[PDB]
Amino acid sequence: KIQIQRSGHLNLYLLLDCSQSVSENDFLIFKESASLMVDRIFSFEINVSVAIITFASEPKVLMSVLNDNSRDMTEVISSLENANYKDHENGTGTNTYAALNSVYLMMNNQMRLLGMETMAWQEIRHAIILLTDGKSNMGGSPKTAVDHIREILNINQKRNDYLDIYAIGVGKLDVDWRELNELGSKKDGERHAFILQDTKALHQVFEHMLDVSKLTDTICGVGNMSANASDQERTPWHVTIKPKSQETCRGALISDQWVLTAAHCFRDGNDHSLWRVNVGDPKSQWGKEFLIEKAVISPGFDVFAKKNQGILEFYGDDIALLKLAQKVKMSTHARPICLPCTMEANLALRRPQGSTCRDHENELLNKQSVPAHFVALNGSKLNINLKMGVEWTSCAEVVSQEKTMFPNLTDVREVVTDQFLCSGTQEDESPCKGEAGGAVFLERRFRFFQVGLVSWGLYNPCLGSADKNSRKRAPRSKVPPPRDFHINLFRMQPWLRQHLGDVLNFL
Amino acid sequence: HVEYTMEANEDY
Amino acid sequence: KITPGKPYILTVPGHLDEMQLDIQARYIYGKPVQGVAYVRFGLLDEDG
Amino acid sequence: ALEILQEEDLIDEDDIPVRS
Amino acid sequence: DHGARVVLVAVDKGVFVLNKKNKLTQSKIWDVVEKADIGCTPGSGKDYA
Amino acid sequence: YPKELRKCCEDGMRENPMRFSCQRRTRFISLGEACKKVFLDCCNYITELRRQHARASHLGLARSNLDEDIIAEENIVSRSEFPESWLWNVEDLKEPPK
Amino acid sequence: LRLPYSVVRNEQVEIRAVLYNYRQNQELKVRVELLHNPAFCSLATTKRRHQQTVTIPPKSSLSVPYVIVPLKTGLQEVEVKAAVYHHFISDGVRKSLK
Amino acid sequence: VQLRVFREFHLHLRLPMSVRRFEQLELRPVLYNYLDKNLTVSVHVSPVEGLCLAGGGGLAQQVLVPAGSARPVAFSVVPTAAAAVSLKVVARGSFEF
Amino acid sequence: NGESVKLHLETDSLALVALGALDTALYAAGSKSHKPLNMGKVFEAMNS
Amino acid sequence: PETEKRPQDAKNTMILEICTRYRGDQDATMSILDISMMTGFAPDTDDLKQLANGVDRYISKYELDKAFSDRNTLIIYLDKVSHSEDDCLAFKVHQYFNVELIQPGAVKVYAYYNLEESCTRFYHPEGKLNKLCRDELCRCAEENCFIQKSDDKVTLEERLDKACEPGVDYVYKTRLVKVQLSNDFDEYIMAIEQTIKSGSDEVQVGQQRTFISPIKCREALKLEEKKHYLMWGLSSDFWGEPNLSYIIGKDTWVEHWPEEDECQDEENQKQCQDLGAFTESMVVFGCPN
Amino acid sequence: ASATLYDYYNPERRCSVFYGAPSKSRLLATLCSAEVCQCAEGKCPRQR
Amino acid sequence: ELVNMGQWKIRAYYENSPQQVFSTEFEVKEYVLPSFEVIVEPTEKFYYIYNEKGLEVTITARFLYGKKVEGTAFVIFGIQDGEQRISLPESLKRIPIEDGSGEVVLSRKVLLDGVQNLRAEDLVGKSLYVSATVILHSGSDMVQAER
Ligand SMILES: *[C@@H]1O[C@H](CO)[C@@H](O)[C@H](O)[C@H]1NC(C)=O
Ligand SMILES: *[C@@H]1O[C@H](CO)[C@@H](O)[C@H](O)[C@H]1NC(C)=O
Ligand SMILES: *[C@@H]1O[C@H](CO)[C@@H](O)[C@H](O)[C@H]1NC(C)=O
Ligand SMILES: *[C@@H]1O[C@H](CO)[C@@H](O)[C@H](O)[C@H]1NC(C)=O
Ligand SMILES: *[C@@H]1O[C@H](CO)[C@@H](O)[C@H](O)[C@H]1NC(C)=O
Repeated sequence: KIQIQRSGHLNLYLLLDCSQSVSENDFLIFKESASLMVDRIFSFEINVSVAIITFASEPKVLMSVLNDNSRDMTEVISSLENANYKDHENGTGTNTYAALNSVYLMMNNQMRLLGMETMAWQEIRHAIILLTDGKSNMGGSPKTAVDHIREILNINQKRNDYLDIYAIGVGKLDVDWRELNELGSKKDGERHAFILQDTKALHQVFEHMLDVSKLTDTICGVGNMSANASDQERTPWHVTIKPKSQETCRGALISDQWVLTAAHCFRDGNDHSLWRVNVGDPKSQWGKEFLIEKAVISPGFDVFAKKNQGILEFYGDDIALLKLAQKVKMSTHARPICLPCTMEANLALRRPQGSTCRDHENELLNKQSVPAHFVALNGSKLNINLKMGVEWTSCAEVVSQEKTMFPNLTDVREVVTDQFLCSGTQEDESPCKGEAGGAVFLERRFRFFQVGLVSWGLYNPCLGSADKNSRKRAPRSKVPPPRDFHINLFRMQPWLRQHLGDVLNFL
Repeated sequence: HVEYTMEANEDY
Repeated sequence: KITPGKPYILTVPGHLDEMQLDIQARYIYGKPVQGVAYVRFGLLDEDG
Repeated sequence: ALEILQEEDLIDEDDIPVRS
Repeated sequence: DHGARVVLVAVDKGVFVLNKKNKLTQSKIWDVVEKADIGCTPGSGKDYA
Repeated sequence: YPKELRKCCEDGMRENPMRFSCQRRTRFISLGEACKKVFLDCCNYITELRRQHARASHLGLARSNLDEDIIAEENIVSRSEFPESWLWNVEDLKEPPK
Repeated sequence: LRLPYSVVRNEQVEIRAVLYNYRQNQELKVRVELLHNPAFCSLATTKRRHQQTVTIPPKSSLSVPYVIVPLKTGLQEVEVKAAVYHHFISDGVRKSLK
Repeated sequence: VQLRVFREFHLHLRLPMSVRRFEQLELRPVLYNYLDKNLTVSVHVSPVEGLCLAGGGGLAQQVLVPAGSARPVAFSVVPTAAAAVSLKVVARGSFEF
Repeated sequence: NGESVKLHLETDSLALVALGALDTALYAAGSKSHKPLNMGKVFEAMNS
Repeated sequence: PETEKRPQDAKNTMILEICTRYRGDQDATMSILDISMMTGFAPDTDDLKQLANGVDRYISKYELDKAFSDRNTLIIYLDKVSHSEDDCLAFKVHQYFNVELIQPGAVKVYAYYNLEESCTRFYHPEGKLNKLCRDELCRCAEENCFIQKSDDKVTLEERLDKACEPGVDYVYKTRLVKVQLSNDFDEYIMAIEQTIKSGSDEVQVGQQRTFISPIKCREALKLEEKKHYLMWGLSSDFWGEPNLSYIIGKDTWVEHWPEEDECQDEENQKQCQDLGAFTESMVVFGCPN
Repeated sequence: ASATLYDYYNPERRCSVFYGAPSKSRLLATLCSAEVCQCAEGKCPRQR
Repeated sequence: ELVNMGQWKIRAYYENSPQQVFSTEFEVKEYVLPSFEVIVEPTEKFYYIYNEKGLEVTITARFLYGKKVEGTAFVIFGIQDGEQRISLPESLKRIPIEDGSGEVVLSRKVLLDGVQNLRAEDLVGKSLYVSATVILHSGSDMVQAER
């Protein structure tokens, strides 16, 4: 397993087969797989050094770990992009020994530099990922080179975790399972050699090929992405508010000790005692319960303020903050969620230093139909489409049809303030009753950002009490079309900053 | 006489 | 474990009592042991 | 083969925990 | 004891616990016997008589 | 309320499934006029109170689940069903005593 | 095995089998099976028996639904056989449906 | 506090303290079957570098353990490694049991 | 093997419980009995 | 109207409302409601306890335990029934097992000391939808009311062989008059067009008969208004003692006779001539075996 | 397979001997020369 | 199936001397069966007014088949002046039942401030009561206990 932690260095050596035994399409599969792997690894913003060595009858080095540019994602991506399949026409044999000896030469050159006795070299871990069919027909047995690799790093029983050799064969090409198993490192409780069919399965397997368990710093957005993980692992920021043994409103962790939730959950309660926030826990499946010490309600929120004018309910300024009385120990089951208009969101998007949230708004909501997700009652993740631009104008018009609740004309300027986002149109799901406050997030560069929280809607698909899982479907003839809404976080920056200026670092 | 299965190392 | 019938033998000239032993074999986890017990006898003085 | 042989109808061998 | 007659009954132990008010026990039997003693003063009297 | 009138008012607040206004429900009370008066007063009071509560703190578009309150009732009854007893047989010991 | 009291002939009813795991921190891997009965055509036809492998979370229970449509009258037996993996437990429950 | 553990069907392996390299030895894992049902299992040792197994390494031996009984399986092995090895023996039963 | 066991400790005040779990086959391996520290040794220590 | 408090196992909750009145001059001395309930349904005991034990005391007492050899029954002891106005009571019934093609339940009110005065009514929750149509499950249910032939690849030789087997005692070619679909058994009134052979039942051309089919076979039959069909069946498939109704059994054949104007299409000319030849052969030549 | 013979009074005085099938050898075949003792177990090739 | 509900008795006496009758009594009761059993009891058998530690109560829950219960219990105390229960609102607490046993303490200050009486001795003879509501963590099963 490729260990992830804040201490040390991770030298990644990606070897790609470039022989006659792999065709051009298989080489494209290998290249896109390596691109995906190098993209995912850099998402954790750790110290990583990546070296690309496409190998054939002779070993050709495309980028050097010793080179100081190995700590840049775009440079490595561009260097891998310039790989050529025809560069090895003179020699089309598979020479695994050449690649392994090139890796050994790189490692020895690094060892001579900076001094072997220095702890900086001692704390370096290695990970060699070979994408090949394994049929190495010349140059010598891989065992000699592997033993040489072990001896240079003196990989004993105690230091067995400092060298990981993988052998992943992805594509239609025939793969000898025995050879791939022999090439991969032999460890007691994990698999190091795989055979696959496409790149999505490789993404899943690579998601299993890491362990963020040793990482416990306050990083936002980072979360699992494999489909075989628990529902809480995929959305660690999901926390829940329990008034009295009931499971009413959801939330999102925005810091070590803060939670952001809708303000209409705390309608008729000022006794913060007996209120418990359920937070995911690595051990128990029901989570650990925390106590809230300060609940802040937006002063501009008043449901019945426009009652006389004809607006039965107006959900403006529907936002609240919670401060747990105890610090949440970050783990693999609970991590914050990236909020925009802050330094960490800028860092997670790999944007220039001199950025402003005016650019963040366009970067994160450029499309006229931006995909987004929110968490269901049972913990699953659903899909919606936030609509901006001219497409937003048609959205609010549908509310005017619902004159049974507000008899007035109810145009966009009156009921649907600019603070709300569309959803629920065409092939889009709608939240049930009991999902208010749940983050409406979106994924960018393998990192999750929050761009709003559920506020209200026009149809509850959980009215039928079949189960907590079954969800009704709105009939096509259902007179009010489903048209949900979510408070937009960007418009609420003036309220956010003065309440969280010290906790975070806003732009 | 002893009876073996999938052991006899003589081909053909 | 070898357990004598009585922890003593009466060597009084009037009579000599019966000499009977029970040998028990037991796995560490509790279940009994199937096997063959081979026992040998002899005299032993306080010297050794 | 004096008796029958139940080959490849056995457990997966991957679900059997290893005690070490 | 040899030649005795033994009688059994099995109970849930959920009703046995709440039966603390009165149970059939040897102490209760001997107390019932002790309630019919000829003499009642514990250990002494004013005279020899 | 007095001890004897507590039962008359306790059943005056719970809502029957037939959706009957307590003016009509009072016709079924086979007791004195004091019980009828207490029943009617309690029912009207709780009806208005719960109507106000459901008008104020219930929203059809809230998307937040309605608050639930633990009943915290009285008159709790202890367990009374336990598995039946068995082994109702007598035996005489007749083996040679040791 | 949860059954209705009595199911009328030619009525489609979803009987279920609820498996309870009482281990504190262990996860059972049961292989439930529905035996074929001539009276009603279960999802298990005579040619192939119906078997499902289900994993029960610790201190929890899992419900396996089955659909049976009865085309005969009287009292007939509904049997499900469950075998646990690595725990030797082969408990199976048989009930009578009217 | 005595606290006993049990499996009701397990493999027991008892290796010697140490063995000279190139010197043939015999492993005798024993299957214990304390279940109430007569069984049948297949036992094989996972091949590993440094061990010169018999037959190549991947072969398995069919052995049946009656109810409440034990059975040993012999595996001749000559360890040709240098320092140490980690040998694993796997017994797999039928789908019926 | 691998089960989770709930171990309860109870005292009358704050105390430093010194725990230790030992195999039982060690006693069988040992040629001679080696009794552990029990209350008899403590009582002998106090009255010595 | 609202879920409110529901048992964990209960899938859905419904409210059963009963209103009864005595048509006589004076109130009934004592009356009893016997309520027979559908499959998987159980009443909400809290509502019944509130009705009985409460101060109002709408019902004297309720009893959920009886013989009820067929289906679960609830007995409610009414002290009296008011003749002036309807006496109404309602309570909640919960379903624990989901069911399709559910049969109706019965409610019977009778005076105890005079059992002559009783009234019975049936209630059923408000085409039909199933829950198990699959590769094999949809076939065992539909295995009845038909023959094993799929009515798509019917050959002339097979039809001739299976037409008048000694088990078969009547073959008819009729037309559908109307479809009277009901809760438990569907009524199909067939107008007889021509009888190829006659058995123990005598009919004439132009007469009408009625066929009764189970509800589960409604989709398999998929009969239509004003259409022609051919049916042959056993000797004992007559139900009337007057009505002379017939039952679509396991040995009853049903073939949709194409209309005369539609016989000229490609998908119907291949079958119209075969049906005509079969009918003429059995009308004139009879059955060789 | 194996065959051991212990001494009754002193079981530590044993003698273990390997024996083979009615036609095979008593020891696993192995190519041994000086330090290296490469294994030679498996199948033997054919003359194609 | 239909008998008088109360306290039945069994009377036995020798025919010769009917003046001496030996009696044992039982109860008939009505069918009751909760989801699980919960026991609420304090550590002590009383309350001492000048005891600063307060009144500590141990809530215990276990299923009918032996295994323990893990959930949340809502406990509320209350004074009782003869027959009137002046329930204490500030003493409502929420506690987690882990391993199957919980613990809740009523502070002396809360009890003294509940009755707005400056004299602590005035509470002598006013017995307290505890009401607990245990809620399972898996489903929605709820049972109630009192002491
Ligand atoms: C990563 O490398 C940088 C640059 O050498 C160093 O300052 C930093 O401490 C390292 N660790 C982390 C966790 O960023
Ligand atoms: C995910 O789990 C399933 C079984 O639920 C298994 O078949 C599959 O291989 C797993 N996927 C990966 C990528 O390990
Ligand atoms: C994702 O989840 C899997 C399954 O729990 C876990 O083993 C793996 O380490 C995770 N990968 C990450 C967090 O990158
Ligand atoms: C969770 O609920 C959603 C509601 O749409 C459902 O689609 C999904 O299958 C459920 N996921 C589960 C039960 O894992
Ligand atoms: C197992 O083996 C014994 C002989 O060892 C045989 O008699 C028996 O029938 C088998 N089955 C059992 C005990 O169930």
